[PDB]
Amino acid sequence: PWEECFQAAVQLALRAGQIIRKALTELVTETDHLVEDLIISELRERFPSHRFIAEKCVLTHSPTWIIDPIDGTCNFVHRFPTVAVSIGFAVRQELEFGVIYHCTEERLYTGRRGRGAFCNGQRLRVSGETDLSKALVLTEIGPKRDPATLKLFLSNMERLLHAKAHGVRVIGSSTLALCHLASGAADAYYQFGLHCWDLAAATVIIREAGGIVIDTSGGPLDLMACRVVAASTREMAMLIAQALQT
Amino acid sequence: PWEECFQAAVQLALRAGQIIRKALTEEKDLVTETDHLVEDLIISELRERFPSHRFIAEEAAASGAKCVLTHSPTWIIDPIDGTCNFVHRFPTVAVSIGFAVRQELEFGVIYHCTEERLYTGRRGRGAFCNGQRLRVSGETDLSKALVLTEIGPKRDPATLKLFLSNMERLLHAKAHGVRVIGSSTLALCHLASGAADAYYQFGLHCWDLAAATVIIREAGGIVIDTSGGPLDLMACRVVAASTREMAMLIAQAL
Repeated sequence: PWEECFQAAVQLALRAGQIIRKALTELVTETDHLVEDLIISELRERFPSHRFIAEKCVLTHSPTWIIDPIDGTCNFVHRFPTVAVSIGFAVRQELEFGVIYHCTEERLYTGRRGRGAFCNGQRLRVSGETDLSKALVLTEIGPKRDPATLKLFLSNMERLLHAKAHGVRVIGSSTLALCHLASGAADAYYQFGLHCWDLAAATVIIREAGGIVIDTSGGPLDLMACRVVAASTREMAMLIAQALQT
Repeated sequence: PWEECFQAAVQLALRAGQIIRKALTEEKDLVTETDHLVEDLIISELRERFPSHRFIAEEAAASGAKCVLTHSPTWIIDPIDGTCNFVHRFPTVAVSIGFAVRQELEFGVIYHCTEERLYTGRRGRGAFCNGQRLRVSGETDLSKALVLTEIGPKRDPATLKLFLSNMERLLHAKAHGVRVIGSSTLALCHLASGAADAYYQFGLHCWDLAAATVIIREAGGIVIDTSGGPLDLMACRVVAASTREMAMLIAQAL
């Protein structure tokens, strides 16, 4: 539930980052197995009693690892400079810490329960924006392409865009987009259809940076809902959830 | 019409890059003033070294006359592209300097301030990013294409309605992924290197387009009007892709 685990995640995220950073000098799903294996093996061997969630999202009370070997897979393929590795750790059914490493830009985001968030030694702090017409909002599209999810994506985009959002961004990485929020580079984030291993780690760092993470409904976060609404402030969060729908 | 100017462009792009890089490391506009500083910096030197060259920038050409490019050697400049990103410290902002002669886009220089990426293109001489020959993906299958776009500066019920539509259209076209980064010059430079397959936008100023156009061209890509037609610096819109087919499929997508 602490230190040796965190230290292990930081060194795993960095090693994983290197094999990824290299893979980016060309259907290569082999780099995905390469990372998830070098991680689950190490983590398992060093902590045999721990559980693992990675690519159902059921969180128990025992120490477990939520893991996203490679977030930003479509970016990875087209060599769009935005891919990350995510490692989150939970215990007693609550998020203890998260580690997200931006492979190309070499940025190590890390957060820990009650110890704050940090990107490469610097302390992260959310924007504090409350006004929606002054907000930069980020959002992605699930891996799905069915007319339904697409219908929802454009509608929320439309609704949110109606409420006078200052701007929207789609970068192909929910974990990396969440990190921008933690640091204040963005004011809010929203998505339907994102697996828990993408928001687990990120939530811990956003909470420690002063922001909030809740369900798209407005209620608390539900790691089984495959959804989320994170923002700089509660006023911001609730205003986003309001504008959303379905 | 050549070298001595390209050299000046690179120098300035870098100088401006520094200034906005240093600025980004502070925060409570600061943006409005920096934009002024940078432009003053770039324009006043260029006007001083080449007092007979023409200038097409945001401040200049504020007359309503869009992108009236004569045959004289003229500079198409965008001090800071991504001013909203700059305001929120979102790391995707650039400086773009383009050069036209004989009514033709000669060279372009786009600098990614934070990531220190210097993209350049010179007619008939290729495109580079930090000394690295660039080349477009040559993807022809819209089905497996990364498509980038931006919302114009405007936010009137009209531009928005168009925006959702076009996005819906491209999505119905079964386009792989879509990206929106807050910077058309930078998005375009991505298409120049292959990191993306296509781009499109309605309501974008031509100064954001000049330098990037030279760059995509010297990279094997194609830049055209959204209506399938040849590029038109006055129609404040464009479609760019890795292949002519991709481009055709994009504009076809109405």
